[PDB]
Amino acid sequence: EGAGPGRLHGRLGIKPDGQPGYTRAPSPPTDLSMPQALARGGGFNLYLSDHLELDRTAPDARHASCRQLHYDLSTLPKASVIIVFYNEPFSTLMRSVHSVLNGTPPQILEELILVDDGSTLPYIREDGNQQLVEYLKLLPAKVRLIRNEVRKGIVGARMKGIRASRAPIFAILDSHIEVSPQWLEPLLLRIKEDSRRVVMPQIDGIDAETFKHIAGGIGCKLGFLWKLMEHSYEGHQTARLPPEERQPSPTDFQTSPAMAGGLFAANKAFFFDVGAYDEDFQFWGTENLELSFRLWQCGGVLECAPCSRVYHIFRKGGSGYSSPGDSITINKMRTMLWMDEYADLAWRVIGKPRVNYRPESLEKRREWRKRKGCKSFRWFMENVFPEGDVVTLDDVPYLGPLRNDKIGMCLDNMGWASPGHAVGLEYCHGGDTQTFMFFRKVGHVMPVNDDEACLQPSGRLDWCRGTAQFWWDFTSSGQLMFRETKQCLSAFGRKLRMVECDDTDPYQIWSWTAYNPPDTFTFPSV
Ligand SMILES: O=c1ccn([C@@H]2O[C@H](COP(=O)(O)OP(=O)(O)O)[C@@H](O)[C@H]2O)c(=O)[nH]1
Ligand SMILES: [Mn+2]
Ligand SMILES: [Mn+2]
Repeated sequence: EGAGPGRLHGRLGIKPDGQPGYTRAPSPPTDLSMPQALARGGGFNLYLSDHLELDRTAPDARHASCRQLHYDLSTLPKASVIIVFYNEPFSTLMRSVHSVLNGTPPQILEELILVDDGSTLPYIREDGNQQLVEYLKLLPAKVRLIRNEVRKGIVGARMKGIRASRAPIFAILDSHIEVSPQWLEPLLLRIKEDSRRVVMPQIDGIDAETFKHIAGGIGCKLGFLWKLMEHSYEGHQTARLPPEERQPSPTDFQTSPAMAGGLFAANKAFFFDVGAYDEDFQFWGTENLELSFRLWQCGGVLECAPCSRVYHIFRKGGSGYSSPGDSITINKMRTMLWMDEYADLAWRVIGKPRVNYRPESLEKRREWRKRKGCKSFRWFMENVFPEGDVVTLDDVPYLGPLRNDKIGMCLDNMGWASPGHAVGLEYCHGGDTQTFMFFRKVGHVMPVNDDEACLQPSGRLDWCRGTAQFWWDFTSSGQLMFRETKQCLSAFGRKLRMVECDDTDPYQIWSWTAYNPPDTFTFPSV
């Protein structure tokens, strides 16, 4: 096999006749149209990917201080790397397998499980052309293939691989990645010291159009938006950390309230004891936040390892597969179980949806939660994510329409909660399009359906930032006063203009519904 640096599992993909079992493509056509190629490639430039080598060398994205560390590969526990895919192309999938095997010591790699989540591509189908399974015969025995007869989704595919894993630790990677050196050693050492740790590698990027390796700029810490999606700590949220954590060492392991992707390593025994995944989550979306919340509340710890780095092809100009439109909403309702009274806020932000969130199985998760002794979401916000803009629902004093009695009209986002457009004044009708909320920790006036969009003195919505350019004070007289200018907002003449503050001018007096949610969120009925 001839192993060594850069080929830790030997020379991969060689036939009996010493020639490669993968015929690689010529250089992409010179007249290629990137927008049309990105579409056909499910988000990546497939002409270029098929032309690149499966044994790609990648730059070492780690800080130089990560190379000064030593790992005794005989004391570390073995791990099972799990890659699940639905119609991932051959070149990107096999490049991932090659990267793992080339860059992972065999002492610490028990196996590499490939989970076909009901792929329909000919090169993967069991009734197909057999290209994949035939090429696997040219790879180490560690590489196994297991299939789901029907496509189950992220959670269904992940659980299949985890259940099939024989090692005490498993590591979940995507089917379109490349690793930096010594990516697994940091994870194993950290999980070895404490089995309750779920350790995430930090993600670098591979451009979808050019396939250049790109340094990841994402920090370690991740919060969440009330739209129920993870979000990196903003500058003003980092500023709220203890001084010793605002700028930690490149080598320090850092906790994170939330997980972004599904790239993490965990002790298999602990993973099942902490609830694994909720196997009634549908297809794609939000399982990372449900796991993040449950993990912390249930005794676990979520950490990121800046010295463990993996490259990831972020899609662009296309998508790799389909997903029902309601699967994302169901996954969000089920995640609200772990948010306790805060679910009322999240429920109003995503439009008060009424869907079949499998209530019968959700009550059983409610019982598992009480039987396990998991902690409240209040504890979560106060201890794991106290840097957020909303630690208690007291931090959202107002939620409802912003009405002006003089002209008899309320604020209206006019159809787009997405920022960049002007706000208007219209006859009040009570729909969510006229509902705004106030985050007092930052003075933000936002539409309830998008906590990333903030009112500005210009009368428009723009991307929220934790700065004085978006700070408002709602006075005891009902005025909307921009703090930087000390001017107040007026609805005079049906247009929105800033004017000298005067509590005697009725055109600048607003009413805003106080927000007094219940101590208990009761789910909507199906
Ligand atoms: O029904 C599905 C959807 C996705 N995946 C795989 O799960 C991983 C994560 O999906 P995706 O790449 O969409 O995640 P993201 O782009 O958000 O990181 C990928 O290897 C997908 O091919 C899968 O096995 N089954
Ligand atoms: Mn991915
Ligand atoms: Mn932000």
